[PDB]
Amino acid sequence: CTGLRFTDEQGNLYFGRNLDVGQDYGEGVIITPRHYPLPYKFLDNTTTKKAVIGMGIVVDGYPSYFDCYNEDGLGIAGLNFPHFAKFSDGPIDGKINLASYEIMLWVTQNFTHVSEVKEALKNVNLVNEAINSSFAVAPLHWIISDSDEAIIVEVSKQYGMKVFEDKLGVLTNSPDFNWHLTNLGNYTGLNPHDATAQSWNGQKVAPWGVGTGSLGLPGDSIPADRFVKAAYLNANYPAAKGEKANVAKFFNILKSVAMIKGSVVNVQGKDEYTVYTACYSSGSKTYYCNFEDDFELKTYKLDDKTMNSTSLITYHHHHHH
Amino acid sequence: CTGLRFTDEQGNLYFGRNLDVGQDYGEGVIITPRHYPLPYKFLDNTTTKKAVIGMGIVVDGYPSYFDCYNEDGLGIAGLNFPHFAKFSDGPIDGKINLASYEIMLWVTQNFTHVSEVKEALKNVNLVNEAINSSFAVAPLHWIISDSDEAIIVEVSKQYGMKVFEDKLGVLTNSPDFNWHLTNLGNYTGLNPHDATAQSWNGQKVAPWGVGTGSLGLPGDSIPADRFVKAAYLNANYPAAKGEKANVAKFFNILKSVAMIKGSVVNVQGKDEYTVYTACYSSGSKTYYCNFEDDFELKTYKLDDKTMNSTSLITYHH
Amino acid sequence: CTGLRFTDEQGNLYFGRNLDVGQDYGEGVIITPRHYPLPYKFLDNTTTKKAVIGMGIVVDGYPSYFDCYNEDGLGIAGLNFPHFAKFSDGPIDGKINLASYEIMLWVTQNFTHVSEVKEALKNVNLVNEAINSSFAVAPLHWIISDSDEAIIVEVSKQYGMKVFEDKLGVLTNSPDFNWHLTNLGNYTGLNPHDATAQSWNGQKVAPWGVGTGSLGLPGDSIPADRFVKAAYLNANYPAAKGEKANVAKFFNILKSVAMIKGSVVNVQGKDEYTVYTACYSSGSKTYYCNFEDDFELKTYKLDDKTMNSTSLITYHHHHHH
Amino acid sequence: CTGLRFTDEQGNLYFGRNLDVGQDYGEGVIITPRHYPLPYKFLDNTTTKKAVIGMGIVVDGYPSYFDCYNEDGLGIAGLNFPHFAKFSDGPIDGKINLASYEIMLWVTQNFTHVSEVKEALKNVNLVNEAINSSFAVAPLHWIISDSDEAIIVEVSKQYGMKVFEDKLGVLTNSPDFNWHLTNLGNYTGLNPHDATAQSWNGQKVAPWGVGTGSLGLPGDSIPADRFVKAAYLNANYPAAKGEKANVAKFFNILKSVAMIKGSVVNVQGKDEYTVYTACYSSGSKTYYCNFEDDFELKTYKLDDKTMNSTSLITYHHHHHH
Repeated sequence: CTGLRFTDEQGNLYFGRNLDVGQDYGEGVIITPRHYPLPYKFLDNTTTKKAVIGMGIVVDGYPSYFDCYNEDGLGIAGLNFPHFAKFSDGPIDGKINLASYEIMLWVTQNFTHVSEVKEALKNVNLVNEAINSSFAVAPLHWIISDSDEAIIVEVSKQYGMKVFEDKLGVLTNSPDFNWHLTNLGNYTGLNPHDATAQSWNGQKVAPWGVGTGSLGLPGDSIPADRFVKAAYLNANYPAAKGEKANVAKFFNILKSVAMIKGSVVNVQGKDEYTVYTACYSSGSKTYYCNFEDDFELKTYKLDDKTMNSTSLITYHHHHHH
Repeated sequence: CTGLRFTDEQGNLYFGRNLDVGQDYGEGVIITPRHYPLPYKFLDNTTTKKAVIGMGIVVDGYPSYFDCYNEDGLGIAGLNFPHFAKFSDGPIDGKINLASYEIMLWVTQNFTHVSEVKEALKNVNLVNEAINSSFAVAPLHWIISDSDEAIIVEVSKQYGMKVFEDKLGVLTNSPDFNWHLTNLGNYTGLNPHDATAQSWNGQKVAPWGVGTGSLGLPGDSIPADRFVKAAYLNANYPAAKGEKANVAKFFNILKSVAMIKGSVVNVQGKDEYTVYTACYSSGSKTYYCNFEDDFELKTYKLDDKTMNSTSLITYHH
Repeated sequence: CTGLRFTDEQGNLYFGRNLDVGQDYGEGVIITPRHYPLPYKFLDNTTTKKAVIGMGIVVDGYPSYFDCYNEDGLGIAGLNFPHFAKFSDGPIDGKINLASYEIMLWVTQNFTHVSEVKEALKNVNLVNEAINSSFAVAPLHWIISDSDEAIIVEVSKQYGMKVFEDKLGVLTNSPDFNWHLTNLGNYTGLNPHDATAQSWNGQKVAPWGVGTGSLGLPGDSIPADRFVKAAYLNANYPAAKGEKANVAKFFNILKSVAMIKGSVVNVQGKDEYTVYTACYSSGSKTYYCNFEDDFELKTYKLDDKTMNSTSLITYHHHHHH
Repeated sequence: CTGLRFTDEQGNLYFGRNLDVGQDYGEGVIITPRHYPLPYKFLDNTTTKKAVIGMGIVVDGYPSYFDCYNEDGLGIAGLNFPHFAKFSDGPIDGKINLASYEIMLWVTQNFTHVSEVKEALKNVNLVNEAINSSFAVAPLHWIISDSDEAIIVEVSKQYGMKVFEDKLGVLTNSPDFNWHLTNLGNYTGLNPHDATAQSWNGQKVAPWGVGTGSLGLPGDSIPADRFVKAAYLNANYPAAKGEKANVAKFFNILKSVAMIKGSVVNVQGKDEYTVYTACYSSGSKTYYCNFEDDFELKTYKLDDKTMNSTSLITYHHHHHH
């Protein structure tokens, strides 16, 4: 997975992710409206206060999101974090206890600013509890963003719960976020500016085409390598103006770091690849997506009809693997 | 630039390119209909016999294509080939003489199969002659493809005119095609299969996520590096079924190797990037494209109306 | 800097380092004998109880070692750890307080086994105090080894004092040791075994020469990259038999990862390069070394004459930069 | 294999190679004296015009060199060139015909300057014939150097006989020399100067250590990769003064690009590695070498006693594999 966020000069947020998986989930766009039942495994049951859009599955009427965004412009994406994610065996008294899947709606229902999320997370404990006994707990970490800032949330055996500022605007997979941030110092030799003709011991040596300054940028799908490239692209991509250009910029970056079908075969023998790329535009309350086998940009919107539905609105399910 | 071609299991061709440039050409989709006037600098002027679609600019009523495709499913893309491309100073008696820009319509107007093109090229001489005094001659090389095979055409000071089979289905920029083919042998260590946990002197070392077998795959935009990655992705992407899935596969590969705005600044100080990605589907006669600043997939079609137009038709972006 | 240790099948230790620097030190081999004055900033002054050999400089009769090894087979090398090393502003009551430079002789004078060092370090505090006001405090971390095991010692603002088992046998420079260990998982695609001929879409693609399995092994001098390469070479270098073959194996690995003069210019404008490579062989009590401008392998030995000297034995000083 | 040549400011040549192989040869230093029998397959037999030193084997009194250097300062090294090298089926009328193994002594016996070698090579034909029927024909290419210049000689099925100027001072293995020269343009992003602290989307990103400018320099043993690295190191290594410093500079570069034992296993299951590194110093008429299992720098010299011997002079044979 790769998560990405950035804004335009007007404070409009473009935020979303590639989902990179090696099996089917039947994922689809879900709109969760206001006043919808919101049970919790450890907290009091309540109802939704905000409409939410994103991609996920529905289990017994509960929308379990891979990534989702509220009508106020605050979103969250859960990305794979294997060999690292570790949640508590049971709830911890005194904490706000959430089964790990519940963080998606807890963040998007209760807050409009990442600043509020950061403060509340100081007393949150994530529990190794699945939606029901027929599912396994997904090893995930999260990127959360509004138009002002983004944070990363990781819970591990090594470090416990950590919350990091994410000025880079990106996230991938394992290992932990500080490891990846530290890794960027090893790529400071990257330069967008092309090299020029040189003399190596008197032998003329000159570029054959543009791009020579980024020698060493990795193009494989190892999470550390996609992190470096996504951070580098986001750091150097100029500001875009308008909805079309910012959505395009977003898909340009995420499609650059997509995991391409056939290029990764896991130890189980299955293809791992980017099954979808999705972008939420806070300015237009529109969720854009395309899929590995259908490149058409589909759009889904939070509006006065969808936000006030009495039922979940579910769209066509995408199948693969 | 990156050119790409592949077919499905039913013989439908998907063929197109990224255009990676550092200036605006004011390009758009041009449909050249049948019976349109077609001048030649060194041949008898004539008219088009086949309709053609693609991306380019119109210069004094001449459609100058970056890449274009005829109604019979034969196409050609011209990609930058600096420090290498060299064409004749003037026409050479006894040869079919073409100004280099004229190869685009010469190929798409006179042939339906690459086999015919390969034979006719044996007596073609490309000439260093611009469309008019107001334009420079573009240093280009070409990929030409139908549903059966693709060829690469390069004319260089170093090697003269060369025509290669292109089983890999890809082309980028300089150096020459044989140089790139030879480079692939240095990347035989790439493997789509993930690595497994290991012991380094007793220290457990294990992957943190998937993708470990492709360690060393380059992700920068140097032409040699886009060539390796595009070739590797095309070699390992399984067959796709149907128009939607094949167009998506095509765009998945080309967007992976796109040159991203802001990540390349040339020595003249300008950003170089993938301004558009375009795919021609021979089976639907449809040219798909999106642009750096508009990701929506746009479609333009050779149909009985557009193919029989009395005008050039252009669609702007 | 790159530190390296390994043993043969008879328990003989080969341990040493490349010193990679950008300024002159006039360094040379120093034998510190038994019964030599040993002052401490925060402990009772004493005398040496064990003879030590290594490379260093002499400051008012105090031998300050870059790396050193005692007559009982226990050694330590201090390697640069910039942007990370952090020692306490002053001594801490109740701790064994050592100015950071004092760890070299504290370790080699008081112990013969790493197991003892590990236990004693539980109550050690390293202080940011130079040998005198005319010297800066070097930001260092250390590898310590006997014939049974090696440890890494790092003290940082990020993590405080950490002591790691170093099964890999290597150490370089920043960042911290756990970061480098974690980085190795990103290089699991490396394989000593050569690739074979392949078909890419029907195009024959075959190796042009041997070595194809290690595609992606980095050859620059960034510390993370030398760590990966040194760890990989040591992991795959077979056992060697006898003194000459083990010393050669050692120099083969370290010279492979040397920082080559002219290839690195630091931001202060100075060339940084491997000024020397050195190996202590515990089995022969011999320190082997060569230098960037003199490749001859020189030997210096702890014996009954040198170990019982009344004076420091200082061999020729090596000037550079 | 990697070949390297450079000079000091006084016109003294340092020229030699790493021998990287996957089988035993029992190689050793051989001095071929003046007036020694010199048979040719396709030319009249003669005697040696001058003394030569280098590394090789002796076959029925014929010294067959991996690399060799005459007393007048001209040398040649034969390096593996598989999948390319192709010599003629039998001699060709009107040419100076040499079995490919005969070029080593043909060049070093008949010439002092590369300019004269190049002119003579215009009528030379290399023949696919072994020293006797018990040996295969080695698929070699050659680097030839004096103090003024170096050339590469390649005879391939792809290109026929080609002679290239070698300002870079290096040679490795396949593919052909022009391919490698062309490859260097793809590495123009390399810069000895370290990067500086940067801001990636407002996130401070700074080097952890020196060497960041050479991001992307490959460290594996694929021939193209050793060629890039060897060329880059030679291009940037400053001038050295005197015999010791220049010999050290030479060994520093070649040991940096050595093929390390255990890190390359060929498809036949055998280790490929640098069995020796050797350097001829024209100014001292001395051949320096060390070996994978004996790092001592040994010296062998062309002098009044060795150049005038009535018999071939051989030194100890080095076995491996």
